[PDB]
Amino acid sequence: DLKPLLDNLRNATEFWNLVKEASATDESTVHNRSYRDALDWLESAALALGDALIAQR
Amino acid sequence: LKPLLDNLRNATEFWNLVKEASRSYRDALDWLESAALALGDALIAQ
Amino acid sequence: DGFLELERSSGKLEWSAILQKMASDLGFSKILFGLLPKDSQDYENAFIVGNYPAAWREHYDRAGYARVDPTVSHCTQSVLPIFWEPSIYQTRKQHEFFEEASAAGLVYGLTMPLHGARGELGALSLSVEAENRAEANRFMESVLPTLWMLKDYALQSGAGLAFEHPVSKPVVLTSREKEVLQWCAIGKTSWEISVICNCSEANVNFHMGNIRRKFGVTSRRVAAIMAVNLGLIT
Ligand SMILES: CCCCCCCCCC(=O)CC(=O)N[C@H]1CCOC1=O
Repeated sequence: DLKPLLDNLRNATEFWNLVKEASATDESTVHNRSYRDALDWLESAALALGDALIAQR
Repeated sequence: LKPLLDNLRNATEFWNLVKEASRSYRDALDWLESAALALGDALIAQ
Repeated sequence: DGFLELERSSGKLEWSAILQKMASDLGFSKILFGLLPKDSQDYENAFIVGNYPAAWREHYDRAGYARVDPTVSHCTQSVLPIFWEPSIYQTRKQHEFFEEASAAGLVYGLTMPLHGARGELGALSLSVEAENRAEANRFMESVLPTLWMLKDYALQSGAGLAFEHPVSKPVVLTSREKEVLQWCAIGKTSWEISVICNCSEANVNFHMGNIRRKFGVTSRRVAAIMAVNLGLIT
């Protein structure tokens, strides 16, 4: 059923990579609280998807 | 065009067992994190 | 039973790193996993990984120590372990071989012969650091059944990835990634990392997430081993 739970994680990954190369320049540059945001988004985006397939049969 | 929920499910199956009986916290989370970055990265196709 | 971590491997050196990991978690410091095709018996150009000291490994091959080593001779005609007691070194060269192996820190240990379902032949050797032989053997008999199960798991998953040749692209790490991973390798917890580099705990959890995917692995302890293996850190 749920095909929109993947682009949730994809945008969680695109946010991850944006913070990545923004941090690759120098960590000075990036708001220290977006690190946590990239992490908890990825965790909650992927917890909500893996728990969609475990119910599948 | 490959299935990569295998890892996520297997990383979650563990992630829900690591605290099934309510030590290996980060290990089970580390699996999930890059098992999700793996598929997440590949989900930008075309 | 935790052995499953091996057959989920990206390739040769994630697998080689997981093998060293489990072998270290049991109590052995140095290990070697050798394997050969079905009826190749030239022990040169074999699939050999592990964490034997690189100085000793290069010397072992240039001296052709495979035809004098009493362990690999044993693996060609038996499927039971052989322990590195002085009894197995009988010839003039085996004694010279033995004294050189101890100089590389390989004084105590054992070798488990490997025989794959398709004809593979190899060895799985583990060395232990103890103060004396009596203390070493009490520990080796302590873990022998677990070790016996390990050699058959390492050969099933190993035989599938050993003779594959998918050239893995190189991996380069930032200035900060190598330092944050350097501390992870020597067992620093992620919070302990934050206070040394004057960053946030999520800053290192974020970094290691990039480090694990750059190596193609799913655990940071495994990625830290592959870094020292390739010489990229320490
Ligand atoms: C059974 C053939 C496997 C491939 C042959 C080469 C593998 C490497 C041989 C080897 O290292 C045996 C070994 O573990 N020697 C130890 C044992 C005692 O001191 C050593 O150097």
